[PDB]
Amino acid sequence: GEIQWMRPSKEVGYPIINAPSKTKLEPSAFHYVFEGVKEPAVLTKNDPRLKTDFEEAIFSKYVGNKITEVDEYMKEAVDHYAGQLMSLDINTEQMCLEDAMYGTDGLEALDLSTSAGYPYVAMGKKKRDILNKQTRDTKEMQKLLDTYGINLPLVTYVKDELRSKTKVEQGKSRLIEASSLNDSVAMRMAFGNLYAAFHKNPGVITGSAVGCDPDLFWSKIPVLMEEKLFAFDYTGYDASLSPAWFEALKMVLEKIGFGDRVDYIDYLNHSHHLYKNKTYCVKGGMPSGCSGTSIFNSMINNLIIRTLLLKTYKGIDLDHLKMIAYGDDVIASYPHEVDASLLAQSGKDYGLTMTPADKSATFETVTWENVTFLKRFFRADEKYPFLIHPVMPMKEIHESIRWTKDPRNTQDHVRSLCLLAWHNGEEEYNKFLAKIRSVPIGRALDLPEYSTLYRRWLDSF
RNA sequence: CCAGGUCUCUCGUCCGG
RNA sequence: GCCCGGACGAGAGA
Ligand SMILES: [Zn+2]
Repeated sequence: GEIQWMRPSKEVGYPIINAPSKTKLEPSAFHYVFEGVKEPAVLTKNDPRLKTDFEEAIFSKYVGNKITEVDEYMKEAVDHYAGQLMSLDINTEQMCLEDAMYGTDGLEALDLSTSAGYPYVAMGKKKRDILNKQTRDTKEMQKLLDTYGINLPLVTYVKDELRSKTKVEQGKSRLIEASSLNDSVAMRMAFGNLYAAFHKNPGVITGSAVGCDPDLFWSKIPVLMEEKLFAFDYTGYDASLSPAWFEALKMVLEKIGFGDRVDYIDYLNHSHHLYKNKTYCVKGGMPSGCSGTSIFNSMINNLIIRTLLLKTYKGIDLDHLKMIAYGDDVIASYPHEVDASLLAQSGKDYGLTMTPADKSATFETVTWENVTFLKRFFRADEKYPFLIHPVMPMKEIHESIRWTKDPRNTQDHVRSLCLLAWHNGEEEYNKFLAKIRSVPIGRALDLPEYSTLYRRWLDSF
């Protein structure tokens, strides 16, 4: 992606939208019980912690575009992935306005608790004003579509979230692009049946994990994988996606029968944004805050990996690639070992910056022991070897527990961390509780015991 | 007094069949 | 007891 121009939106007709400047994150009752290095991200330029210019930092992600042409390997990747999706029999029809707004089998309603975006946000208009889940009233929405159309500008906000130390000093705050309610609805009418088919079929056919529940899905994954794992990280995945990758995406869409809506992807490519007193325009790339980005990113990952294997290994048989992506995250396999250092090499030629998995300094063999997906490791149950624990390391959980956005949520927050934590084993878990229970508020909390959780997990199969 | 996207999963609360 | 569903809130993950 690349910025094409900035300029006081006042000089191009667009309103000024100002985001809050204060973090909602505050130290927990557990802030000193557990160790941690993360702190709330920089939300403004006038932030003390900064050791470099903010706006330079937060926009520096738009690294340019290597390719624009879909070459022979990408094309073969497209044909192969599309053929896979074809086996699912994806309903290619538009989704009616009512289901695109209110949800259907495999697709959740629009989120009524979030912003309606432009221009409703300058009009003080809210999703709740327009939508009614009880009546599923489409009349008002239809009128707003008629009135304001689609392809509206996105509103840029900095994400209020925890960030490591260097990322706070370095101003590496992440940006949110608030999609318009009109565009979310139009995207869902166009692609809802695609979204639903993905959500209903996490696994190696979709090559997507959207819709999976790790506690159960972790047991299916090793069985789905071929003998030899491989994996790697991308640096700035979304930003490094060149136009060629979207064309390839539109090609997959045409092939599976959505050919008549591929213009939507184009719109996703040339986007206008409002940040405070300014307005910019980006050509290339796909705003994280648009409908479907999670699916599209995962689909592109599938293309990317097929492409690199074709380029790197002559005569590789894609039918024996088994991979599952969640956006840019991925666990992949092949009956014979594939070298991620060699894949990362070929990736350069497509504008992809690939590095060893899990921030390793070097590319090393990926094994069931070091492999991670969705931040969780894979560990067979001691008692029942076929049942696999998604193991999230405690470090992450300790970071989370040290902060709250509203202490009235402490119980739910800590309970939820517990459901993540216990997979580390009874000993690590019981220590977690002891530490929680080492302060009075922790002793007022109702927390599940290991054996209750373990039994619940066994029973869930 | 509010403000801050798209999704998935899960848990909790409340309410139902 | 066990299923199935809804509304709202939260957490994590991408
Ligand atoms: Zn433009």
